[PDB]
Amino acid sequence: MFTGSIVAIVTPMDEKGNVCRASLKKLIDYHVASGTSAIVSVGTTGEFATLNHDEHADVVMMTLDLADGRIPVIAGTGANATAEAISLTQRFNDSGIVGCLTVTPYYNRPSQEGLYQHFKAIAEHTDLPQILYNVPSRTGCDLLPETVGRLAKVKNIIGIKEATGNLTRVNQIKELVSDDFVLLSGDDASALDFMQLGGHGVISVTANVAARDMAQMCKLAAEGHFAEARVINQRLMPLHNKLFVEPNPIPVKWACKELGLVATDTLRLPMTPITDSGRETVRAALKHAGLL
Amino acid sequence: MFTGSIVAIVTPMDEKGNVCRASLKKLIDYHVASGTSAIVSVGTTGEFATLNHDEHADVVMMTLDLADGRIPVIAGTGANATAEAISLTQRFNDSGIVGCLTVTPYYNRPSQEGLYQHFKAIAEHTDLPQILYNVPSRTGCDLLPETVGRLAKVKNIIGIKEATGNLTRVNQIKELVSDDFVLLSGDDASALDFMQLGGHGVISVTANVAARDMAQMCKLAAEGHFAEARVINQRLMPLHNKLFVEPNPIPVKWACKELGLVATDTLRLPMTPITDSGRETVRAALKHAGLL
Amino acid sequence: MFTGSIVAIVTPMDEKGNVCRASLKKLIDYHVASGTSAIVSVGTTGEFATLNHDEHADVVMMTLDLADGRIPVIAGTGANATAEAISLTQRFNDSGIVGCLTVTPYYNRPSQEGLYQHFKAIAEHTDLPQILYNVPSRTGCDLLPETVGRLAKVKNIIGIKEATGNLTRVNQIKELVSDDFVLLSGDDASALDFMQLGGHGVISVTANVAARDMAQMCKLAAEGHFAEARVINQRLMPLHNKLFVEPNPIPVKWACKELGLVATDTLRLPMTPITDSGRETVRAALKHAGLL
Amino acid sequence: MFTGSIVAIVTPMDEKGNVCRASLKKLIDYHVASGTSAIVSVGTTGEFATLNHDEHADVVMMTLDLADGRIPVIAGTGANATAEAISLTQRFNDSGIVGCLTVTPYYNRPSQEGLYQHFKAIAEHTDLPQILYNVPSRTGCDLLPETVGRLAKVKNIIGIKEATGNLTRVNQIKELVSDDFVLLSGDDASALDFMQLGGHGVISVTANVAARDMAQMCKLAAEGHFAEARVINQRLMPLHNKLFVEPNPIPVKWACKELGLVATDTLRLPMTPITDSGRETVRAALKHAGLL
Ligand SMILES: [K+]
Ligand SMILES: [K+]
Ligand SMILES: [K+]
Ligand SMILES: [K+]
Ligand SMILES: [K+]
Ligand SMILES: [K+]
Ligand SMILES: [K+]
Ligand SMILES: [K+]
Repeated sequence: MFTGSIVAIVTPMDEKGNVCRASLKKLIDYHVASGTSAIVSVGTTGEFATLNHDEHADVVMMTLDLADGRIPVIAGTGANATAEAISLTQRFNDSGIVGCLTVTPYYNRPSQEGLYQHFKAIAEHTDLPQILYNVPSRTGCDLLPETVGRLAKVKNIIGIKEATGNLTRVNQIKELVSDDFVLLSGDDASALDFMQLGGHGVISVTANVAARDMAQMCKLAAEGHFAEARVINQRLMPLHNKLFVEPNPIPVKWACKELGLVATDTLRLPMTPITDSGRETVRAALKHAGLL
Repeated sequence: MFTGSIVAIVTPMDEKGNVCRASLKKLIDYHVASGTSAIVSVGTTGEFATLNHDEHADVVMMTLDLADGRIPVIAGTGANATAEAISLTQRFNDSGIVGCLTVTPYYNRPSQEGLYQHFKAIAEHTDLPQILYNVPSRTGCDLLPETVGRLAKVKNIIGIKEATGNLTRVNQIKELVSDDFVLLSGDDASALDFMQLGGHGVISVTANVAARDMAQMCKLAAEGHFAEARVINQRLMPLHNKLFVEPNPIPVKWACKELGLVATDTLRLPMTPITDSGRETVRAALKHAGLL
Repeated sequence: MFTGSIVAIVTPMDEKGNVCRASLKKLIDYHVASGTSAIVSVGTTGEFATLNHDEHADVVMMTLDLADGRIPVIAGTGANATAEAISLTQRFNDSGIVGCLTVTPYYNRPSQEGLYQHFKAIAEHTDLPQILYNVPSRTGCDLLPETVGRLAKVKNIIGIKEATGNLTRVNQIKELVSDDFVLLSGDDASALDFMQLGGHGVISVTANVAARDMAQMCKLAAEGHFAEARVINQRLMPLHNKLFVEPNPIPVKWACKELGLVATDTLRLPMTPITDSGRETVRAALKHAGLL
Repeated sequence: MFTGSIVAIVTPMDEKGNVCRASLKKLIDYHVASGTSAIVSVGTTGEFATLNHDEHADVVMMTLDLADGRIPVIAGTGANATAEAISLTQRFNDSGIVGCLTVTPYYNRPSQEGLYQHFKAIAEHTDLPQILYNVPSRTGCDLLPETVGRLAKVKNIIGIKEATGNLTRVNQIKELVSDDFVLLSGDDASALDFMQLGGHGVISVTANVAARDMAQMCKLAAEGHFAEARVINQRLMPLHNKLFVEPNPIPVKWACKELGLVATDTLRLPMTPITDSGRETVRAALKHAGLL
């Protein structure tokens, strides 16, 4: 599944920074019960940056095992070296994942042609559906609509997670791709607007703690019921913003702890513990959403 | 050690994308003959993004072996996970390098507290001198002067490569740190200005192909001869700019090949070969500098 | 009328820079025949910057005389001194204009409270409907949704021309104002998207040369027929962009000349004649729109 | 004439918003006693935006009368219509001012060719020396070094007030103009850096309230005594920043009133009175500078 509310799930950790299977189970069960469409395993919110490839693969496999066929899993598989992205992708071939979420190379700032070659090469070497991921604020590059157009002609490049927050991208991309290419927001605060313009869903941070409301908002949006969806979005908007009051996923992990969904809010350096002021801000946003 | 013209050396490759020892030897000999002060091995221009940690270490070690004590070698040791940066640094402990160039975490956009903890932890696991490296256009994060001041209190944090191109940073940082903290430009086009404001040298892309001119410029700067230095700077300014006409190190590799310094201009994906228009632009800049 | 396609009309000039009544007549007749909703007289596109208040008033009065009740006229009345905006507004009281388009103060960068006091004072001293105008790229300030909310409580502040091109503003403003407050795009390239998100129309540059297609696009949008509207927008998109290839209204005045709607393309300094390359670009966009 | 510490003097007002002659006299006497090099009358800090051309001229003439030959006076003469800038400049021909400070057109965002024609036309209608003024945050346009070079060829275009805060501009401009073209900072916080790179002085906001310190800083800079100058700069740095805590000249007027230099801190809308929090911030900065 690549439409609706898709959660970019936290990778819950014990006090030593290792994956907590009991906490992950509790989250997966929460998502299955709350109508979430799919789980993105080891995306940005899942601390792809600080897991090594072996730990990253373990978390994906654990998520698949725990999901037990009840909800589709999409693995984060991006890298800034095209060889490394190919290598990682191969680890998930025949794993049970339904697709891959593959970020534009970060740090090395490739040209558009470089992005086109990168993603084309990755797609060539798997049969799994690829979802492109553009997030210039993190990577230093910006995958532009014209290049997305070129890449959407590759059979298994099936959609994009567009995280610029620049809503003009929706119809710039739509007009260059086929009707079956999936356009997904990667920016919770602008995601309803993104769907109202023609987007098909959201890969969401907020969904980690407001799964049912996100699932209903996206269904209403898909049906055209934008005023109804906006009521929900209004209750969630402080959370959409304040989950970024300190770097993601610091706030959302604390929120998950506060609700009891995970045992600890531990992250890996260079992510640090939430500040007291951030705890107060996040708490207030949770209460506005009706979650506490 | 850490003053004058420091080259961020290319990692020359064969056609297969692996290090070319004969080319590396030719470059290192060139920098020795030219008066380059030190070599940064596997920085940004050295393709740190696309070498694995083993390959990266092999290049550092080969570069030290070839330098043969004639020219000091600083290793790139950055990582966006603190654990990984500690592991990489540890590879070089007792190696012969004279210090490490450690970039702020990329992609995960840590807070200033996170940057402080990251670099403090790395410094605690080594005796080698650490040069911080701030390059927000690539990383998505900006190590601010206040935090540089905080880190400068750690015994073996001894300088910064400041690649914002924001010259106000020179005296902001200088006022918060001791007189022996080293300020180095990471932006060739502004570097002479940077030294004019108080900085101590440059970690340079341009020095790959204009080593003698860069070293002469920097010597003139250190002696307070800015007008003489500026004549050299004006001859090099088109190269300083046009070596970024396409993403670094695509142009500077091509230029090295054109000058006979390396055997091939091969890079690793997602870096792609220079375009015809790029060749013509860089060619013109080399001509303007008197190098061709 | 404050919904649909509203043209920010050129102020056509003879070779001496004085208003050409014959050309203005021809444009007004064109707009009446083409279904344009209203005319904004002496907006940005009408060279408000370079007419003095007397010439500005003359152009508004001439436009009203020529319109002859067949199409509503809205006057540009903004200023960067609140006294001057009040003064100008008074000149149009009982003129026959239906409302005023009042830009945020430019150059002096007032606070939000300063904008609130400015516009509140202007509204206080007229009975005419006021349309706020936010265009940060020109003015150096940005009238934020929270302040728009406060101002919409003033009886005769009835809407906003939102020219940031930042589409998140539509629903940020909508949720703070009553259902009868008019949200109008001031950015042609994003205007259909702006209407799709809840906007009511556009105050348009493109409409000066594509009046019928703009009028139909906005009607289709108002009816919810966005796919049909987008077909039109696709044919117009090169014009939406290339009418800004050189500073507005340089391109649109040349376009109006080329179509025969005005006798000369003259502007006032510091606007200069269109370049040959700009003529070629604009011509190509006109042909894409089917206008030549 | 055009070196050292030049004050962009406030236009002190009574409670009605009209010039206060007794206050203006007190300020001018202060600048004479302090060693200020020249006074810019009705620049940005002087509320050029909210004075009409008659009122503006009255203030310039009163300032010259009060200066009584003791201190040179430069008039603000900018306008965003070329005709209006020529008319304003003509008011001062044969007045006794020593030159004009002429800002790039604001709001209408002319091209570089337009900027060239604007300033060339203004220069042709006067014998007075012209200082260009670039302040893109306020105007929406950026007079680039190449164009400054082109204009510097006009006999009576003799310098620039560079208020970008982009210190690379100093040597970019200096390389394109003659040795006697004057480079002045328009950004107090970077001005000492600006002089360190080659600039000749500053047109300052801070000098309204720290005149003696500013003049001493600038003298030390001209003599090459940067470290001594920097101690003064460090004492003033909070004022350099916090005089923009609210929009200029709201804080600097308040500060003048607090110091007994002016009778009232009144400004014209859309500038509003300083907030309580602003008073506390500016108070603290004045204390840090040793002025209170
Ligand atoms: K990593
Ligand atoms: K395939
Ligand atoms: K496809
Ligand atoms: K230290
Ligand atoms: K004007
Ligand atoms: K009223
Ligand atoms: K109202
Ligand atoms: K000159």
